Amino acid sequence: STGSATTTPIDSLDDAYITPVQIGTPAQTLNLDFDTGSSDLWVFSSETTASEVDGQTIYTPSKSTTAKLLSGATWSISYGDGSSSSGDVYTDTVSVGGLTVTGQAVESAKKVSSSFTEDSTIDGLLGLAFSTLNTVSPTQQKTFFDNAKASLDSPVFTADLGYHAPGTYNFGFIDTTAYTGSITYTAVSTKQGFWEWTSTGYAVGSGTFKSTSIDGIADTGTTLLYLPATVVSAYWAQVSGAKSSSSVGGYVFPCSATLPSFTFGVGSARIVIPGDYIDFGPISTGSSSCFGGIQSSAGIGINIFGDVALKAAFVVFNGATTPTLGFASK
Repeated sequence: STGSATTTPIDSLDDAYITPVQIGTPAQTLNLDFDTGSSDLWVFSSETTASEVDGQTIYTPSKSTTAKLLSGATWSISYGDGSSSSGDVYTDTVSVGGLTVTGQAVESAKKVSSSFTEDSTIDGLLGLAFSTLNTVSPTQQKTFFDNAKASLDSPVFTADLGYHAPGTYNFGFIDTTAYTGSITYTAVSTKQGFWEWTSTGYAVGSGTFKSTSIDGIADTGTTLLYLPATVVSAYWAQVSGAKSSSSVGGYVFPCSATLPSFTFGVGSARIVIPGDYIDFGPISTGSSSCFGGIQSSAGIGINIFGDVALKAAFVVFNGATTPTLGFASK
């Protein structure tokens, strides 16, 4: 089997992407944030504290003839941005782009933090990291991809995120029309539960490529590109007036600037992020200070190849017995 679903930016900045997901019988369609940096499929629901729901579409298990309470199971998750959610668990039928999994753990939110409530466009998350990170207790649950894998034509999914435009998540096949050149594959460590890999270096604009190993994770659920402070300083030093602002929380730059591109290495191959992809617009409405899309990872503990980097590529998440990542230009 295969599936194919369009993923759409939630706003004009590509802060995140939503993909429609069918849950239950009859189908209830929710727009979920596919997150290769976490491993829980959780949804706003009929159980979510009413004051914490503000415009989201909710899953109502009592209206699904295939929903079953997973008795005793609870979940609770905290994300790198400080947001969080928790609740109980049902199993139900879940379909993405025509690919159906029966018995998928659907984690129903009883509580969500304010950032979730405040984002009316995201009805929940669909985790695509390794199932060892799943938070369900006392019996850890499998991701949608893990459950689908055996049925897929090939044990892979691909992320093709658009810049200010829709893109595609495919399951079970590699669309050879969706990229240019060849796909370069690179080793993955699953030791931390992430799609963790080592970039071979970087360049700023038309500058020379610096060969240096950068360990990080491919994370569709993180907006920006978080890299070591040395690398980030080298990038922003090429932008007149750019500076790191402790009050804003990162590098800012004059909105009048033209940003240089940023290249990262995948083995001997190179992925070029155009300068425009690094512009996240005014820090506040009407400001002439703009927020940078490349930021330091120094306070995180890990480097994160988020959407800024991934949307410059066609990315293969290869879930073979030994997982690997593939990157192609597009």
